[PDB]
Amino acid sequence: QLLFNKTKSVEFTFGNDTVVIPCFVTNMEAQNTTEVYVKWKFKGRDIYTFDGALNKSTVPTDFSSAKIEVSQLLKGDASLKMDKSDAVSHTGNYTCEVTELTREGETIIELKYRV
Amino acid sequence: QLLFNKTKSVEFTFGNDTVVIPCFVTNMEAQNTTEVYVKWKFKGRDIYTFDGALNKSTVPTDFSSAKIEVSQLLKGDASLKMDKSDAVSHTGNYTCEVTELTREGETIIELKYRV
Ligand SMILES: *[C@@H]1O[C@H](CO)[C@@H](O)[C@H](O)[C@H]1NC(C)=O
Ligand SMILES: *[C@@H]1O[C@H](CO)[C@@H](O)[C@H](O)[C@H]1NC(C)=O
Ligand SMILES: *[C@@H]1O[C@H](CO)[C@@H](O)[C@H](O)[C@H]1NC(C)=O
Ligand SMILES: *[C@@H]1O[C@H](CO)[C@@H](O)[C@H](O)[C@H]1NC(C)=O
Ligand SMILES: *[C@@H]1O[C@H](CO)[C@@H](O)[C@H](O)[C@H]1NC(C)=O
Ligand SMILES: *[C@@H]1O[C@H](CO)[C@@H](O)[C@H](O)[C@H]1NC(C)=O
Ligand SMILES: [Mg+2]
Repeated sequence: QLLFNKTKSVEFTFGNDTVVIPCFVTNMEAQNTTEVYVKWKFKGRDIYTFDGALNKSTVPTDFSSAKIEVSQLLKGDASLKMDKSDAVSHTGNYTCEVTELTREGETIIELKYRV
Repeated sequence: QLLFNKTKSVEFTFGNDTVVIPCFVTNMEAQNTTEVYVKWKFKGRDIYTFDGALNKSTVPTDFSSAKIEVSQLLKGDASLKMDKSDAVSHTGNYTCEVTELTREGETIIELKYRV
């Protein structure tokens, strides 16, 4: 149910020292990163994950420069940054997946009848 | 992770034509009731549920009058209202359970290189 400001593609040349792959959720609700999860995929593997429960990011060695700016996630910006080496060696189709996890709670009230 | 403005118990007398059992979530995030689920339990059974995704409420016949005001739910007010006849036969501990459903989405961007 999260909605995106979509972009078909972006382009870089040998002049780019670094690249940004845009990803913007337009209907974020999370007030804290604790229930946000972000996954970037490339050719069907996870090349970046942010686990908001842990406030930690995991990257594979072949995408060692991949990062998001966690300070922007609550605005719905999940944009992927990386160095040109990683960009050049991984041109093609990227998937940006964002999740806001379930939240629940309960409370107990006793209903009393007085006479 | 949902938090409540709690009340240990609420009293009613013969004068109450209807009864209100308070339930107030203090940290709601949902912007649409389609994402919210409410379950009121009494003695180990579900005596009222609202499935926000379906915009539908279910009650057992022994709580036929039981309801919430859906218009108040995004404020975190999941308070249960019933007739005195349904209340007087069912004194004791009520549990109010509120859930804000997970939300996910994905988008694809091609990173293209230009010579
Ligand atoms: C590469 O650099 C140009 C020059 O500013 C910029 O417009 C473009 O967005 C960059 N490409 C990417 C994919 O970051
Ligand atoms: C990326 O996806 C598009 C279709 O969405 C496809 O036409 C294109 O060939 C893909 N790019 C690569 C490098 O496979
Ligand atoms: C019963 O009525 C009184 C006064 O009208 C009110 O203060 C009280 O909250 C009511 N009790 C319930 C359980 O609704
Ligand atoms: C809430 O979300 C649903 C699903 O997108 C939509 O149909 C509905 O119009 C929205 N607004 C209200 C007031 O229910
Ligand atoms: C659920 O019912 C309410 C009636 O107050 C309506 O406003 C809302 O649009 C309905 N939810 C939908 C269509 O998702
Ligand atoms: C409701 O719960 C409390 C637990 O704090 C318990 O002391 C009490 O006996 C329960 N009331 C009824 C009517 O079973
Ligand atoms: Mg949520």
